[PDB]
Amino acid sequence: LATFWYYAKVELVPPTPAEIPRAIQSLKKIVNSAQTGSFKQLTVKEAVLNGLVATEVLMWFYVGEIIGKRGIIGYDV
Amino acid sequence: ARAERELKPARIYGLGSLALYEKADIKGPEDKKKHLLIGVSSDRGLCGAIHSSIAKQMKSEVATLTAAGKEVMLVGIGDKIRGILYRTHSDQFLVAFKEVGRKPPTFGDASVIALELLNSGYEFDEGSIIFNKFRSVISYKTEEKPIFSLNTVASADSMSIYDDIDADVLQNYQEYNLANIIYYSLKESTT
Amino acid sequence: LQSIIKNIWIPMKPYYTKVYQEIWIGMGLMGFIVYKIRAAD
Amino acid sequence: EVKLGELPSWILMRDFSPSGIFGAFQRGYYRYYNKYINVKKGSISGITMVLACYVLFSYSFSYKHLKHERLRKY
Amino acid sequence: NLFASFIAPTILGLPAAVLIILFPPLLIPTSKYLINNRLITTQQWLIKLTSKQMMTMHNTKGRTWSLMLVSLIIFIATTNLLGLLPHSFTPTTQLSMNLAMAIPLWAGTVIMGFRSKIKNALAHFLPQGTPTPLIPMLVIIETISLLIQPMALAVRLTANITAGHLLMHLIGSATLAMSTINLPSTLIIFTILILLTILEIAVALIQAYVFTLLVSLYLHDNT
Amino acid sequence: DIDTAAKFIGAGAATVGVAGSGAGIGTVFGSLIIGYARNPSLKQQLFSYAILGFALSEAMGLFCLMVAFLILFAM
Amino acid sequence: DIDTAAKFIGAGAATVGVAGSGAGIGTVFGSLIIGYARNPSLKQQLFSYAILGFALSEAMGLFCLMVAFLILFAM
Amino acid sequence: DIDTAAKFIGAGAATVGVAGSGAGIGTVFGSLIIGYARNPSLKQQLFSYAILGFALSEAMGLFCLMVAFLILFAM
Amino acid sequence: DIDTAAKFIGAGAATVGVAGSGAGIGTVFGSLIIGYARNPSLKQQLFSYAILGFALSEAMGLFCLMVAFLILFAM
Amino acid sequence: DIDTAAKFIGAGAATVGVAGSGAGIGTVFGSLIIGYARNPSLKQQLFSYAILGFALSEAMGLFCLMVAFLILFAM
Amino acid sequence: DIDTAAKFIGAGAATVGVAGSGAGIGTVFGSLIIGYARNPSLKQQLFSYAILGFALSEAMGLFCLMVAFLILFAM
Amino acid sequence: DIDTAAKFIGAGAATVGVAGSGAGIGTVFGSLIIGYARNPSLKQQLFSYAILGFALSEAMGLFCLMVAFLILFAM
Amino acid sequence: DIDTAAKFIGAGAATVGVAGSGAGIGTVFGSLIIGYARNPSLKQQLFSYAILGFALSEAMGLFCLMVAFLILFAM
Amino acid sequence: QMSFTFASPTQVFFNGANVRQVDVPTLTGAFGILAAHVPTLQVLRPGLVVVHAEDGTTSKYFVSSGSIAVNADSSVQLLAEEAVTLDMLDLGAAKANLEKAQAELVGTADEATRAEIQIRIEANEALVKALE
Amino acid sequence: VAYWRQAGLSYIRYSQICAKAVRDALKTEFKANAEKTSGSNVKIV
Amino acid sequence: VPPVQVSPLIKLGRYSALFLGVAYGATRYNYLKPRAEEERRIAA
Amino acid sequence: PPLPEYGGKVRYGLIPEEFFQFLYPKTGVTGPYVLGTGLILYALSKEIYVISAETFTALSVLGVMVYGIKKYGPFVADFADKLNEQKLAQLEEAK
Amino acid sequence: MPQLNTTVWPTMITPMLLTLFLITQLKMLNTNYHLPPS
Amino acid sequence: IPFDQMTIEDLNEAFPETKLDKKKYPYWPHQPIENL
Repeated sequence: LATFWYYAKVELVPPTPAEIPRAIQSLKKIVNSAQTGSFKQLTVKEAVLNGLVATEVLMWFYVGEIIGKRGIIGYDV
Repeated sequence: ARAERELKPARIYGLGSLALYEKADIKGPEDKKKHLLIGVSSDRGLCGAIHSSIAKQMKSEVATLTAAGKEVMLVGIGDKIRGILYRTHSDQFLVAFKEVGRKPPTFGDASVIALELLNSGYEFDEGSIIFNKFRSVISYKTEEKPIFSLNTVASADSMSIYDDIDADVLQNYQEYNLANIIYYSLKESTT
Repeated sequence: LQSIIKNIWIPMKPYYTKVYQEIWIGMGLMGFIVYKIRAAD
Repeated sequence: EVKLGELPSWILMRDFSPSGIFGAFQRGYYRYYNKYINVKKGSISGITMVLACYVLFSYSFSYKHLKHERLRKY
Repeated sequence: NLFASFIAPTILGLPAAVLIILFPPLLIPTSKYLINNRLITTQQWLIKLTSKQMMTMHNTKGRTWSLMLVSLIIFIATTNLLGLLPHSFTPTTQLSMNLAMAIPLWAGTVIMGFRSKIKNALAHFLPQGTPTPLIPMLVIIETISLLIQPMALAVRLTANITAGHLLMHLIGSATLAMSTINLPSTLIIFTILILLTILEIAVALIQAYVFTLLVSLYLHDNT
Repeated sequence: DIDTAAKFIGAGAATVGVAGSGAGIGTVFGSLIIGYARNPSLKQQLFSYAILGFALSEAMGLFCLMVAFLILFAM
Repeated sequence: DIDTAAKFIGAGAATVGVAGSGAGIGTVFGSLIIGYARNPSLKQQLFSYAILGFALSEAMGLFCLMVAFLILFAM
Repeated sequence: DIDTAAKFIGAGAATVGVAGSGAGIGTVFGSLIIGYARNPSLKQQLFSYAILGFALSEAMGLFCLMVAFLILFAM
Repeated sequence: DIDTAAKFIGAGAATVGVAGSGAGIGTVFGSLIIGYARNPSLKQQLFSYAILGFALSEAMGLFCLMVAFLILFAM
Repeated sequence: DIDTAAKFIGAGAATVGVAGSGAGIGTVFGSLIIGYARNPSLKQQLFSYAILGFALSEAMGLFCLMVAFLILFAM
Repeated sequence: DIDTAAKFIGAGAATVGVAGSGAGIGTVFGSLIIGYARNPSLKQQLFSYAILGFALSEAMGLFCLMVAFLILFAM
Repeated sequence: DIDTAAKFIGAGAATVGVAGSGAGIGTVFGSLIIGYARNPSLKQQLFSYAILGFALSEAMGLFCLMVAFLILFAM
Repeated sequence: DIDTAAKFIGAGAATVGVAGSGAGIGTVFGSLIIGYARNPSLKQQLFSYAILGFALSEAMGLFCLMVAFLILFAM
Repeated sequence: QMSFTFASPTQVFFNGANVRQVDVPTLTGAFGILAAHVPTLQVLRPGLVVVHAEDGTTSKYFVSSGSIAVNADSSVQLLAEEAVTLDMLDLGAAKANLEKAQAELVGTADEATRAEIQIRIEANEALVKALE
Repeated sequence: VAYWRQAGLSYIRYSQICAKAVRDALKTEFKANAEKTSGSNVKIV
Repeated sequence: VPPVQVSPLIKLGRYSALFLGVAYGATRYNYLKPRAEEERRIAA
Repeated sequence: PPLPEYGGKVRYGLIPEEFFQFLYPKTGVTGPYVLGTGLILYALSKEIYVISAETFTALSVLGVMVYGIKKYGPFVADFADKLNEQKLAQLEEAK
Repeated sequence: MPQLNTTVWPTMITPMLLTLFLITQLKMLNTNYHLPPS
Repeated sequence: IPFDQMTIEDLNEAFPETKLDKKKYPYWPHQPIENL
């Protein structure tokens, strides 16, 4: 009912223009790990967790595609 | 004393047994030849005019039926009636019973009497029972009730309105009512 | 050959040897019928 | 066990024999059974999860017939 | 197109029908314990009730088939029940499995009735009080009946379950084609589909019990 | 074309088979009436049996309609 | 044309299926008569059941008529 | 012409459907006989129910005849 | 010619509809037997009802034969 | 000769109508069994009624056969 | 030839008429069961009546088969 | 070819005749239920009669199937 | 082509034969209702018999459907 | 409209009472009687007897044998030889006597004695089934 | 016609056996009094 | 239960991917519409 | 060995609380739910889950299953428990 | 009708026998009902 | 041992009456169906 918005105001909100430095900080962390090749230390539990978050943002992209074509089931044309 | 207390439910039950033949109005066959006559009394004496009344009614009805050619068979529930009737009426006699009066009559007594009336090979075309209907501590009256055979109840016209009726259910009902009327007579004659 | 015929064949022996014998004859008949079907097809 | 190990030789270290994979499936079955079914005051969810995985497996092999009833064309 | 749910399922080229037929026993765990969880409790209760409802009429020789008949009813019931799940393959819709379940059991029954019992076995082809001028005909009857008992078994499963399933499919299609048209009619068709699903559950259970009871009656006729 | 024509004819034929389920439902509910007139205290249970019978009888009828449409549209 | 001809034939065929609902209604109301003759005090309730049975039986019949018209006009 | 021919065939087919109303009327009046033999005092009321049943059964039959003529003359 | 042929076919079809009146007469007289075995004193009245039922059942049958001849000779 | 062909078809159709008399004779004699099991003393009279019913039921059946031959030979 | 096919069709049609004798035999033996459950002492006599009924019912059925073969081989 | 076509049609027709044996088996086992509810002590003997009836009814049905195949394969 | 057309017609015809199993199931469960209203203590056993009857009746019906598909797909 | 009379050789349960329904275990099956029920007369077998009073309450008794008569004036007479309220019976004695009677049945060989054994058997079976 | 009628019994005997079996299944709190109120003492001569 | 603020990289990825998805959906819609209509016309 | 008294805490009878408590650290509470919603939308948009008659048969069987559970779940549960307690009482009585 | 495709017929016959006659019966044999105590 | 950690074999050891007579009845359910 109304608890969904109670949580969404925390986590389902656009990122404020103040926290993008921390976003690119985490991005530079992960690209440093890719540069050194140290991602082998990440035990596969956290690797699976990161893969799940990646599929989550990929589903976000796909919901963007389905809202950007004004149709749910495939391309209406 | 106690019999006047045990009579009320016995009266209700016995008269409820005979409510059918009163509502359906079974009239009995006035053309048949075989007749059964049960007389209810006790084994004890000093009763006054009980056994004398029962014997007088049994003798009168035996005479009235034999005058019409009907072959009568007699039954006496009690030793007094058998003793009073055995001399003058010995050829006309089927079964007698004993040990009545010392203990109050129960439905076991009636079930017995009915059984040994049915396992006798005497298919009676009709019957009567003679007892002493109790009216008050001073007054009683020798009354008589009918006993219909299977063919009387089955061949009656007014029995056409009754349902799921065949010869088997009528046989069972007639046997149970023989027991019921014997029990009713036994409960009325002990007062 | 251990724990197979210990858990699969010992309990089923009284049934596979004496009780289901006519069942085995019927299975032979069924295989014969299925083969005669799949032949003419 | 996995979710803790980070070595690819583990993939070779495992017993890929008939008895090996048989014991693996049996261990998984007994783990599931003891976690969800082999408990007093148990739930129906321990069976509904199996039924849901079975419906997924059923939709898997029926996709080769279900891709011929596609609504769109792309 | 329409019968794509009765075609032998293949996943990655392998005959998944093997796994689909091997699954139903996986839903009946067993335990050496004396007091165990709710699933095995209810399942043991149901197995006892079924054994009592089926095996009571038999003599001591017929009650040796108790394992076989309880196993048969459990297998057929679980297969028919799992067959109601979406996109599932129901191996009792196949004439193969039903024929291979019906011919062996009926044939073993009649063979165990002919091995011993042979005089009473040949006598059962004639009712007791049959009149003389009707003796011969009423012999050519029974045998053909006795010859169509296995068929009538297998078909009675197949042609039932299949039909049921196909029905639930066709009506379903209706709902789909009715989605973009009158909505109250869509809801009415969907309620029809729900009632039909309930009927199909009842028919799955009843068909299992029917197959098992007919095999049991054949067995009692020869024991 | 002869295919559409015979599809119509076969649909009508397969539809004829609903008469038996009509008669069966009639018999089921008439017997229900009789059995309830005999032992009304069992009413609920009787009704249960009635429903079961109905479900099966009309089931057969629906099978007929199945074939009817299976000839009219699916071919 | 053969399509109209077979439409007539299939309409007649599908119409044949009303005989079963006729017989079912006959059975329902005959049983109602019998059950009311045994326990008239339940009359109203009996009639209720009768109506229910009728509704279902004729329902099947109407289904038949459905197919009849579905072949006669809708095609 | 094929239209007249199939009109004859479909009229015969639709006419076949009077058998069910024949059987239903038979059942209704047989049950009436039985129920009157059981409780003759309800005779009149029983007859009433009988009539009702008849009216419905033959109604279905007339529907069949309807379609028969609807194919034989109205087309 | 196709008209005579379909006239034969439709006459046979419309004739099929006498089966229901056969079954209805069977039911009527069987119920008459039962009800007379139950209350023979009502015999005459029972027979009366029987006749009535028969008259109606066979009536339907005759209607069928009507259509049969109406297709065989009147057209 | 489409005429001979349709004569065969219509003869078969008109022959179909003996099923109702078969069922009616079955019902008559089953009811006779029941009514005799109830009141065996009326046996003879019951049998009489049975015969009557049979005579009428099979009569209808013969009518069907009539039409069958009336299409097979008389035309 | 149309004359060599219509024989097949008419044989099938005339064969349809065995359903009534099937139903009649079913009714006869069911009533026999009921009447024997009522009065088992009459068993033999009951069975006699049963046989008679059967003989007549199946007789009608055989008549149907008669016509079937009379169209299939004798023509 | 017309021969194969009419073979299909006649096979379907001859198959129609199993409805009567279906109804007869239904009647037999329903009567068995009733007669066992009346006198359960005769159960075994009752079942015997039931089997007999079944054997005959389905026999007729098989005869129908006979003709069906006799037209479908043997010709 | 005439083969597909007659396959449709024969499938519809063979499907017609489910009416008898519909009526038989109706009769079985109606008798079950009656016999349970008479002797409810035998309920379970009665139900057993009912199931048996059902199994056989619907069996015949399935046979009909068998032939239906045997003409519709297997040829 | 229905005047009930339920009685025993020594006890009167009802007497001209106005009840709405009465269930009885007739030798030819069970049935429930209401007002204006078709007139009938039957003999009973061991079983329950449920009497529904107009207030919607049900009294349950157990009758061994006797007779029932529904009359044209909606007057019902139910006379039982031994009528006992349910709480006066116990299940263990019923089951034990049933087992004894079954044993004596498998043991006996004479026809009439076997019939009496069977009668007592069914009596005890109805006892157990009616109790619980 | 029940089985015991074929055996030669009578509804008096059936009723006796049934009432006896119902009296035996009484709890001992009532069994003595119920056997007393329903016993038989008559003797045939 | 107290909610938890998602890491900023995850939210930025979410919303950037969402906007890229809207853009890609519009682009492919406009790209497929002409060929779709042309094949619909050429089929007849 | 005695049996534990409770199972695995499955939400909606399909997903155990392990998944939600494992995804809670990085994506909060609505994380798993929005992941599932995105998965469903991507499935029924890219024609991974084709819509057909099986869709509505699936909805009907799922509705019947959920209704049967929600209706006769307490009955079956306390019935199994009562069977166990009856057996335990009988056994302890025989001790 | 795919039910008449006699090519995949063994694939249906073989596991059923492995399931109806061995596995399910081996699970039934482990369903033992002991005698009630005194 | 409490009755919730006891095996049917352990119960047969504690109460030798509860054993199933695998000699008079070798086939499942190792006992007559009425006692089941």
